[PDB]
Amino acid sequence: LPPGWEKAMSRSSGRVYYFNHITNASQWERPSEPARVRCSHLLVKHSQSRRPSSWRQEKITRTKEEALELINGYIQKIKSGEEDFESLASQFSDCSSAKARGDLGAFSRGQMQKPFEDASFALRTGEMSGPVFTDSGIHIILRTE
Ligand SMILES: O=C(O)c1[nH]c(-c2ccccc2)nc1C(=O)N1CCOCC1
Repeated sequence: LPPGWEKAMSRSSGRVYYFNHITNASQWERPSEPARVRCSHLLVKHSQSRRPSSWRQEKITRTKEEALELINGYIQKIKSGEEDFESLASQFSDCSSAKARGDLGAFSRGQMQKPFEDASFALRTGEMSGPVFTDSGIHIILRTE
């Protein structure tokens, strides 16, 4: 296994999978570092969010737990193909980058919140993370470059 990835067995099914404790990604197939990466993300804020407010909603009042149900929905609908990242990010992200289909351009290490950044650098190009928590809210990162 490449570093960060823990083999695990599936609770409900008994299909052995893989889990990245950095990205929070889960995937079935076996898995297998640059100055800059490019990612978009879909942020869902909550009441304990550093800034509990977005373009979507003046005061955010959902709880972290509700934030997480929202994200898990998004993550499922994307994974199944029944929406795409950019579409959902456009309608539903609480970051001002929603209008750019979540996209944030390239950045290197040192620029972001460190969980977003560690999750951002652990993804291969094209991979979406699982829920990633920072002081802003919970994120779905897709590294594009
Ligand atoms: O309102 C926003 O538009 C927002 N967007 C993001 C964000 C977070 C990570 C990467 C790109 C953007 N954080 C925020 C946010 O809450 N901030 C900025 C910092 O975290 C504390 C307050």
